[PDB]
Amino acid sequence: AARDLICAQKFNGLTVLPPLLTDEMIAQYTSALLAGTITSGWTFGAGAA
Amino acid sequence: ITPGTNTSNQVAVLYQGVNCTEVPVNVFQTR
Ligand SMILES: *[C@@H]1O[C@H](CO)[C@@H](O)[C@H](O)[C@H]1NC(C)=O
Repeated sequence: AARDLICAQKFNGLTVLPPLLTDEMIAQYTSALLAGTITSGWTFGAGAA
Repeated sequence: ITPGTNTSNQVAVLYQGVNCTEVPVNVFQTR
């Protein structure tokens, strides 16, 4: 009975594309950065861990 | 979605925000 107002944009042609990277992938990147920082300090930014 | 025309002339079609069970006017379902 009530339009959610996303449907009006969709019906008039105003759409939103999804992002390429999912939130799971962003969380995996932050987990990798955090684990590398905790385990190896700053040497993983230069060479190996 | 295509490679270059120097490679091949085979394309794929993505229907944006359309459930595959209502696709008509292989088949994979994405977000
Ligand atoms: C398409 O919509 C129906 C509506 O009930 C849903 O059950 C089905 O899962 C949808 N298709 C996909 C691939 O999710």
